[PDB]
Amino acid sequence: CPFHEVFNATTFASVYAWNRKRISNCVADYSVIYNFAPFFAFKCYGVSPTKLNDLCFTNVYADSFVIRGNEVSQIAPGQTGNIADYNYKLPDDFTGCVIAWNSNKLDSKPSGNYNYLYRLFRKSKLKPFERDISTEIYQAGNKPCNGVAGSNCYSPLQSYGFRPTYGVGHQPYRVVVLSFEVC
Amino acid sequence: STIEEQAKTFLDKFNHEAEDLFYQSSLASWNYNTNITEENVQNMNNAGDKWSAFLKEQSTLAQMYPLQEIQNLTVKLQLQALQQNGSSVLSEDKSKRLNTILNTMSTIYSTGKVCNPDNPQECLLLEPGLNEIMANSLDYNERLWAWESWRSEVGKQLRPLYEEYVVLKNEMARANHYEDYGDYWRGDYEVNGVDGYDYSRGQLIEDVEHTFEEIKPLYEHLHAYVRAKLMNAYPSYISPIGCLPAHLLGDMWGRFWTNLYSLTVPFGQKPNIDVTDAMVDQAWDAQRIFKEAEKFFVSVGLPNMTQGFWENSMLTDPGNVQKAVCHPTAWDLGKGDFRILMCTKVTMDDFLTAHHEMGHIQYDMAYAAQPFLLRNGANEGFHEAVGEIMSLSAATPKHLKSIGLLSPDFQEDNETEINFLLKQALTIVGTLPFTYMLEKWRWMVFKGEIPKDQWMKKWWEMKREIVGVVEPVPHDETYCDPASLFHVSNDYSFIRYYTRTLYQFQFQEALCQAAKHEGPLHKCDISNSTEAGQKLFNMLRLGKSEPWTLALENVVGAKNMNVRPLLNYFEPLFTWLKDQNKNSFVGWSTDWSPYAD
Ligand SMILES: *[C@@H]1O[C@H](CO)[C@@H](O[C@@H]2O[C@H](CO)[C@@H](O)[C@H](O)[C@H]2NC(C)=O)[C@H](O)[C@H]1NC(C)=O
Ligand SMILES: *[C@@H]1O[C@H](CO)[C@@H](O[C@@H]2O[C@H](CO)[C@@H](O)[C@H](O)[C@H]2NC(C)=O)[C@H](O)[C@H]1NC(C)=O
Ligand SMILES: *[C@@H]1O[C@H](CO)[C@@H](O[C@@H]2O[C@H](CO)[C@@H](O)[C@H](O)[C@H]2NC(C)=O)[C@H](O)[C@H]1NC(C)=O
Ligand SMILES: *[C@@H]1O[C@H](CO)[C@@H](O[C@@H]2O[C@H](CO)[C@@H](O)[C@H](O)[C@H]2NC(C)=O)[C@H](O)[C@H]1NC(C)=O
Ligand SMILES: *[C@@H]1O[C@H](CO)[C@@H](O[C@@H]2O[C@H](CO)[C@@H](O)[C@H](O)[C@H]2NC(C)=O)[C@H](O)[C@H]1NC(C)=O
Ligand SMILES: *[C@@H]1O[C@H](CO)[C@@H](O[C@@H]2O[C@H](CO)[C@@H](O)[C@H](O)[C@H]2NC(C)=O)[C@H](O)[C@H]1NC(C)=O
Ligand SMILES: *[C@@H]1O[C@H](CO)[C@@H](O)[C@H](O)[C@H]1NC(C)=O
Repeated sequence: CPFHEVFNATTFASVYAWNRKRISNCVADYSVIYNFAPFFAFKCYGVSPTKLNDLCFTNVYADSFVIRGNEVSQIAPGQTGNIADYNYKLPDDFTGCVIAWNSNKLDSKPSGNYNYLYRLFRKSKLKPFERDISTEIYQAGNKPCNGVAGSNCYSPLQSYGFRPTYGVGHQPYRVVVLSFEVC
Repeated sequence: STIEEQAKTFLDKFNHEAEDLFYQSSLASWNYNTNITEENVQNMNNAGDKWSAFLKEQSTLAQMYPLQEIQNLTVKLQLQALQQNGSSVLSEDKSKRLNTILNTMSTIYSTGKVCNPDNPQECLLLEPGLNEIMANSLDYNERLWAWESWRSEVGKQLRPLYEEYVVLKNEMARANHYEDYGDYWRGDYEVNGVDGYDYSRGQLIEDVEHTFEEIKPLYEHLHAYVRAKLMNAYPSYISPIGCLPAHLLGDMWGRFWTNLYSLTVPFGQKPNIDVTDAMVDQAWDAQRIFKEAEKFFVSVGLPNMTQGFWENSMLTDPGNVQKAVCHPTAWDLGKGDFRILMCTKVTMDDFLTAHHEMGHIQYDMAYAAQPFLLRNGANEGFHEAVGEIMSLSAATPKHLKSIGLLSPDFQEDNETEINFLLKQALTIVGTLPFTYMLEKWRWMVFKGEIPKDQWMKKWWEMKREIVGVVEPVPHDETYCDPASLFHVSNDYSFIRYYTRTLYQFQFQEALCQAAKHEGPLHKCDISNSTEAGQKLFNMLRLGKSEPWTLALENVVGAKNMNVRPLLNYFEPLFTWLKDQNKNSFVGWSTDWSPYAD
């Protein structure tokens, strides 16, 4: 299985446009991630974490993105917040495994790192498993803005200010969510 | 589609754009405060002015949501704290003039000089050399010369500026519907729209004048004692039924009396506890102290440190060339970053300042979940009280005989009890009359009750009436004595130093009632008792979200400030004092004067 090609890319994508890599029908060896790193967060929800090697299904998907620190607790079935409503929502019969680990010394530079966005203004809450790449001015008032920044018409894409001198809870964490539905 | 929904949509684009633009300014200021170089000054001023301009633009933008239709309370609090025009409501010329006179006042206060009448080439500033003579000397004429020359040659320069700063500030406050500047200052203790916790600005005054009346029966006895003792260091200068001359008090103005302790110590044959040799002869470094403080704080139930505080904080003084102004502070750079700055040594006073700073840090850590505009104390007086009760409790013999500094037995007698209580009273209850009086005078000036041809007369009348000191040389209406103070010249509020001193003690008598204390109040500790930490953290995590007269109820059980805990804390010294003045005359008459001859 080609897992080391998704756990190791030089850069992940931001949350508002996550990266989805679908796995084909081959042999899967999970013994490399299970003994990979500290793994600040690793929770399986459907499958047996102690028996993973004994089951297999048709298709598995690997989504990947980079979120803030204290927001990993929102990548879970049935959560609410600025991340699991406008950017990435998990259904209520989820079956994969959520894994997330710290990446403070690789994605954060002094004087700011403004290349990891996250959309926080959407007219309607996201339906399960849908992404959006729109960059239209979210209009809050009653006056047409025709597409300029101003008053009651805000731009929806805003960037993280990742820096190394942060406390745990704002350092950039990397998340790789697996979904199951190969052996 | 409402005039309320466009409030939340706007506060979210401001609670994320400010928490990021504030970090730049704060970090750039830290970079200068611990490494004083030339380029760092401009690197800090740039980000500072950037953040200021951003706040100004957001303020002039947020005037589109009328506060009269907002229904939620938290968004109302945020919009009201962001909406206030503040200054700059005047014209341009007026604002320029005000800024110039404020800078001139600060400069004149900082760099004044007064020399000798027999050698005019050896004059001293205020800070390094004048308030040292006023604090360590013992000769009458020298103290008198200092106190008179500091007001005759630096005071006379502030009157024609104060008589204009008053009018400018009055106009700036009347252009915001406040009726004077004193109302603007009291506008911090204002609470509107809670239905059970209302607090109008006009009541604050009353409250003060209804609690200071309960302190006098103790301040009078303390005053009579200090006088009956001072009359043995400068004989034939103090009369037994008069006031104290305002230059023998201990410093330039008489704010604290703590420099008098060498003259008026009750039992001068018992050295009060000072673990400064046990700390040194046991190889205690500048880092073990903070470990002990963190252990004490984790004992009661508050969280550990953040692991970003041990790597970046500057606990030790950088020696060879890193010249850094180190007045001990605790920073809140934001985004989960908390640091401490203090050039610590291994003594006792720093062992308590460590606990004070860690108290500030625990407070700033608890409420880091609220929005940006609500990260502050419940009012302007909670912060120092929370930071002070910790150091108040971390210096009791029961504590220092369990940490290890003191002997395990250390026989204790009531004499050291009296010693410590008096050394505390000469600083806690010795500064309440002065603070109350100065604030009353400033209010009565700003409101307009004292015409500008009666300033010095009313000031000295009130000093003789309340504090109990008398001027040693007649002061006419050309001088200006109140302006010779730091908090009066640089335009700082002063009422907080009178509320903190109350709040603090209340908190103690609350938490010690949870830890189930037994003895008197001043022998109490809140360590090893988790209920105390829980009761305190129930209030720590609020910030300015709720009105302050509610967060005070969660820990005490009342609604307003009180004064029973202070007298309950000082009861032993009181009972001892009332049996020391059988022959003297408790009280003072306002007729005697050191020049009435
Ligand atoms: C992810 O990439 C890093 C480097 O890009 C890999 O680190 C290598 O690990 C092997 C085995 O320990 C070493 O021999 C190499 O020297 C390492 N490379 C470098 C540049 O230090 C890492 O193994 C990759 N992860 C996976 C799962 O393949
Ligand atoms: C304190 O500030 C000075 C002035 O900026 C620093 O001195 C230079 O700092 C730059 C910025 O990193 C370095 O590139 C230079 O090499 C420094 N010069 C010298 C002679 O050291 C100084 O580094 C700062 N203090 C610390 C501890 O970094
Ligand atoms: C408007 O007011 C309501 C309550 O008056 C706030 O609701 C609280 O919201 C926080 C965080 O969203 C929750 O933790 C609380 O449990 C809520 N309270 C209740 C009683 O449910 C609401 O947050 C306010 N609006 C905004 C924008 O903060
Ligand atoms: C804050 O200051 C402004 C002036 O800078 C006050 O006056 C309003 O300013 C806006 C902006 O130009 C005008 O559109 C309004 O017509 C002005 N008058 C009003 C709103 O009555 C504003 O009133 C001040 N607000 C507060 C709360 O002090
Ligand atoms: C707080 O509680 C702790 C634990 O109960 C106390 O620490 C112990 O105190 C006893 C008292 O003699 C010592 O024998 C133990 O050696 C201590 N434990 C350790 C690990 O040293 C502590 O003394 C209590 N502090 C106060 C002020 O009551
Ligand atoms: C300290 O405590 C002792 C008793 O422990 C006090 O001594 C008594 O004081 C009264 C005062 O009139 C005498 O009548 C008793 O005879 C004293 N006892 C003895 C054994 O002489 C002492 O007064 C206390 N001192 C202070 C300052 O509190
Ligand atoms: C605090 O830190 C100390 C030292 O690492 C540790 O022993 C203790 O368990 C920690 N407590 C908490 C609540 O984190």
